Amino acid sequence: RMADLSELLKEGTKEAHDRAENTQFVKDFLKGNIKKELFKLATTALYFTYSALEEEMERNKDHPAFAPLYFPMELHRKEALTKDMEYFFGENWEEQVQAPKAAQKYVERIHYIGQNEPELLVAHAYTRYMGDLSGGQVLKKVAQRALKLPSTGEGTQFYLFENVDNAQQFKQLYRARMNALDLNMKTKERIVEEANKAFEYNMQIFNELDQAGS
Amino acid sequence: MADLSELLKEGTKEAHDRAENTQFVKDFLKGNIKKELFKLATTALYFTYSALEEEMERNKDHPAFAPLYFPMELHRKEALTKDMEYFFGENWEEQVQAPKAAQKYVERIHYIGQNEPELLVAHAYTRYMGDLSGGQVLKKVAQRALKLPSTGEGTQFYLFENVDNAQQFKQLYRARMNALDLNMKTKERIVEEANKAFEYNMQIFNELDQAGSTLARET
Ligand code: HEM
Ligand code: HEM
Repeated sequence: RMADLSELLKEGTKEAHDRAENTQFVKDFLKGNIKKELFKLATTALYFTYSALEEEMERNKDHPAFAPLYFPMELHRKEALTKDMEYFFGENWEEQVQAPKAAQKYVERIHYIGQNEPELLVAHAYTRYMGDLSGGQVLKKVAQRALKLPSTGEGTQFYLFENVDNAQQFKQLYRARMNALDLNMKTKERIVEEANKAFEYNMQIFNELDQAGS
Repeated sequence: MADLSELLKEGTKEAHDRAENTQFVKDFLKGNIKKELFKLATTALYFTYSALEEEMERNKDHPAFAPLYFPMELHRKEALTKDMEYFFGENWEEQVQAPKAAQKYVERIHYIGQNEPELLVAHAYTRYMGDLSGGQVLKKVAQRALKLPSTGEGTQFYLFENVDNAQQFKQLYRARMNALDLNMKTKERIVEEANKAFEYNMQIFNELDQAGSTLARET
């Protein structure tokens, strides 16, 4: 069974995941070292890639190689980030935004795959959403304590999946479906290789956010 | 359209242009640097090269990198492992940690070698093709400035005791990179990262500059 797309991807992106857990921006975040301005930008970055990613998934919502993975009800974060961008920046937020150069590359790549290698879109949904379902609960608590944020969710409506009531088993439904997709082994390897690229896109954002400290 | 060996130089223009001009560098070519800082730098080198060297070892048989594998002539690990002996002592391995501006550049080198090997050449050309140019001087320069053995003791990093003529070897290297067959934006990409690689060094330089000041601001 270690031949399932979800199995391949896990073993296939292990090294990249380790780099992510240990990247200085992530460790300094978890310790509560990141202040508000670097949090407002972290969110800003998050917004783009997820808005872009969701518009792109919104595009192939009925594609044979992505159809099931489509889950606007349970996953999409744009409605959440938006409310979060409203809390920190305010309704005016829109007329202020500016993405980390890396976030830009990230998005452009989310668009390329958007019409060129569509059978690899799952690599971007996987990397981002699945991670979100694994430790979002913890990140929410760290963010609230360091920035003195309300427990009622203000500013963090992003780290919470209102429509998902059980992350653990939820991701299983996702793995069961990722594997169900009609895919040849040749492409899967391209998917795994694409998930790894995706982590690096996040690695680059994490890298740019750190320097932002100075 | 053209040889990759020139697209890099022409392409990274601003990189090696915004490189000969970095406080840490100007403060180096001459002789004003504080031993304990030179030790920070050497540490950065150890972790950067250990990573870059493993990735090339991994991609040695990769058609997109094989022609640029020169372990016995270009590698610096063994050497650096020694230039860290003289400075940090013996059991320094368990004490010294990879500085942050270096850990970034590092984590990246493991990505490339593992996921985008056709770009490993960019990092190789960024450091090695660089080390070979004007290395001997650096040793001596740091020796007299830090009261170190002229011979090179403690800094065998700047000396490749396995390469005869430097200009001849590098000219050799350029011909090897050009023989590589790839796409077009592939060269553009390779160059993009050589610049990306430079910045990585930049972050590492002043990261030391400010670190050396935090060593001066105290007195
Ligand atoms: C300190 C930081 C992080 C920690 C401690 C962490 C921890 C974990 C843990 C324990 C799991 C395993 C859950 C399971 O398999 O059921 C997981 C899964 C996941 N994480 Fe992370 N993670 C971190 C950062 C990230 C980042 C930065 C990304 C990518 C941007 C990421 C992407 C994922 C993905 C895709 C999964 C699902 C793997 C799978 O089940 O196939 N994680 N993470
Ligand atoms: C310490 C200050 C520096 C000085 C004075 C300096 C000087 C030079 C000189 C004169 C050359 C010879 C040109 C040739 O190869 O024909 C050269 C080449 C080179 N240097 Fe620098 N350099 C410096 C810093 C750097 C830095 C920070 C890097 C970046 C890692 C670097 C990377 C290179 C590379 C890649 C080459 C090969 C160029 C070629 O293709 O010919 N150098 N450098």
